[PDB]
Amino acid sequence: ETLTQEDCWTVISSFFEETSLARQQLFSFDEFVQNTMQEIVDDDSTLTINFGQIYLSRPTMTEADGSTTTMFPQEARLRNLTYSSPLYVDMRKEDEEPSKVFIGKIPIMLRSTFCILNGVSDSELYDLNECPYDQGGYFIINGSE
Amino acid sequence: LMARNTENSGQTIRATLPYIRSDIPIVIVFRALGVVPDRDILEHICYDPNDFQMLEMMKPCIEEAFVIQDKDIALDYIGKRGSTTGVTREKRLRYAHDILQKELLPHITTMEGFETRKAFFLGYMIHRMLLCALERREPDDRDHFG
Amino acid sequence: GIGDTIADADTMKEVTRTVKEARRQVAECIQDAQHNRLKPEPGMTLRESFEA
Amino acid sequence: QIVEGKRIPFGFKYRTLPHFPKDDDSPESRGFIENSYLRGLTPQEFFFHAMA
Amino acid sequence: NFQYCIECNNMLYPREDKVDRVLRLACRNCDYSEIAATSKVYRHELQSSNVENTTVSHDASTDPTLPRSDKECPRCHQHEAVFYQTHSRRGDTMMTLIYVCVHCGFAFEEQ
Amino acid sequence: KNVQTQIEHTTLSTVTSATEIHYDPDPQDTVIEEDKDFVEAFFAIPDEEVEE
Amino acid sequence: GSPSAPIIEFLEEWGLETLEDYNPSASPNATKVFVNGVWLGVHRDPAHLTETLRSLRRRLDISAEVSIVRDIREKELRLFTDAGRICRPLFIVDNNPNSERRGELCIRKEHIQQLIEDKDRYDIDPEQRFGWTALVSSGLIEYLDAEEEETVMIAMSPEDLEASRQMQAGYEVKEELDPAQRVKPAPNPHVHA
Repeated sequence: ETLTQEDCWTVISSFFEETSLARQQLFSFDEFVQNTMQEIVDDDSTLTINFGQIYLSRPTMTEADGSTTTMFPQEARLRNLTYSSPLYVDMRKEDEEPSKVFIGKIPIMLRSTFCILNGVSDSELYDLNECPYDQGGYFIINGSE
Repeated sequence: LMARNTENSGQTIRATLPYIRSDIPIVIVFRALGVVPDRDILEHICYDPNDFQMLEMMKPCIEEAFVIQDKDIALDYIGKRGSTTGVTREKRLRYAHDILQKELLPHITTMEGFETRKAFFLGYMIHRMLLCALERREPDDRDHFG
Repeated sequence: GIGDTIADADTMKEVTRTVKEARRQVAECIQDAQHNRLKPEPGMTLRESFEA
Repeated sequence: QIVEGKRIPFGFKYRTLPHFPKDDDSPESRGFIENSYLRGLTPQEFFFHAMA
Repeated sequence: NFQYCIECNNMLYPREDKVDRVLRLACRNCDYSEIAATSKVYRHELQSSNVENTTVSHDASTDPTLPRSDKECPRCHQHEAVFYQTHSRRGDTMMTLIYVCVHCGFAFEEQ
Repeated sequence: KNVQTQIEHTTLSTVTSATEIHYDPDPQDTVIEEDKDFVEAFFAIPDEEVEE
Repeated sequence: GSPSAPIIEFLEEWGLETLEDYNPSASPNATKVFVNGVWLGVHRDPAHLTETLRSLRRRLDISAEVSIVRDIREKELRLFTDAGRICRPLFIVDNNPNSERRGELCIRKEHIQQLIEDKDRYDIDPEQRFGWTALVSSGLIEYLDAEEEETVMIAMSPEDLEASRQMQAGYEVKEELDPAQRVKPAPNPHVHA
């Protein structure tokens, strides 16, 4: 019972085991998402047409003479592709059921709660042409970080 | 606050209350919430004893409301948005109430029946001011950050 | 090299002596100017003529 | 070390930093190192130096 | 002292009693009129303090961030006592450094 | 010092505490609030023109 | 950021803490209470009110991002929570006194060895190798806001804390044994704990 300095590090190493660097960035976006945003659309969901909750959808791509295949960055990027996913808000006009209509697209931030990676093990990051050191924090809109 | 022109007058304090329009002495706004009668208004600012010094400064402040003088006029002296409109009273009154529920200290509460809450804050605000002109503390530090 | 930066061991004892021996010179100021026995002047003020 | 003609300024509150009492008008805290770039500088000091 | 007055609590204006020749306060709202309390009326004051007892460090003992003395708590009794000064903008408000015990609160001054 | 204190603003700088307003009917009214009063009475006693 | 609702639940409800009017003459003072600058409340003995809040952050019953303030010179007890605060994980002391005489350190070697049991991980479940993610759930390290500092008194190195504890009863300093090093400010100006 006294406590030595070499111990303090053995504590603050734990902090970087879980919290990691850039943790909040990166987290101030991991919460958007769902999140506080489904209530902000309800502050003005009126029109002499009502806005509902919004289905969460993973980042995909749709193109002519092609099909609906999700994105797999960074195998994207170079296709100068913007890395977003579609928003779908239930609209109310009355036929009991809503409408699930698409409302523009929102650019996702790499390595998030709702990203294409999140819980992916190191050995599996390579397969995808990624780098276990990347710590997210950025967007790849129009092909560039 | 003002305190210049040794000729005009006795160091009198005002307010702005965004986003329109000019300067509006303090008593005018207490009288626009639910506290028109004097004395009670000072209770929200200072607390006797008292300590007249900190209060005294009110003299010039109240004088600005020597015409208010109730609830009608108060809301009246608020016709200046703006882009040329109104006509005139009734309408003006409505705008005043709207302001008190969105503009006048927009946080706290934006409901309807909560004008007695925003009545103290102003007293609290101006409580601070008095502490500085009388030289009782020091102007907060914008350095923070903190 | 560093050696050119490391003052004599003996003669370094006498360094640390004349530094900690100037604490006592503040002690006789931090507490002696709490008994209003400065004093100050000129240029002012009293808190400043202490800092000085 | 200095700053605008006055040893390390106070604020926040009535203190140089949160590793000190209040009204600590002593060098052992307010910008003032005792060691050189050899030992050399102590945390509670290192910062004072960087901000000067 | 210049106060308000019953009925319609409001400001009180000064008013001499010529004929009689005495003090007498009143208001511009109603009519109420009470006698004076002292010859004094208004004071200037260029500034010479404004704390006296600055009531009342009643929150110093719980101020983990404050210094403390050692025995000698005039009156009451016990050891340990927190202190502190004032220093407000300008001065030179010397340093009437005061104190307060932890098991009481007697603003025991000192030279 | 003859000159040191022979070219200064001066004016009402010694009062700075200050100006008080008392209402006193008869030319022989006072109170206090302290001592004085006596001096005033002595000045009136010399009735050298009081009426004027 | 954390919801500004469930926060007043632990305030209006406890205690007593009364809103509405309560001003003419009595109360104040009687200190007040802001929250996100929203001064709804008067509250009396801040004493009980604070210690019991701070222990809500040590169990995590409330978001750990909440600051607390006790301006014993301007009254008031500001309580922020809106997003944009900055933190800084520290160690604490918790001095009642009660256990272990007076102080002192709030972690035990025990704790640490336990931490290392998770570096060797993974190898379990949740559970969950309590590696920091719990070192706050156990009231060991408090995150401090920038405005929370004002009311606090941190230490630099454990050595300084140990020396202060020894003085509280008179204990040699031993300054004639140290060798070329960062000459600290010895011993310790006042500051009992």
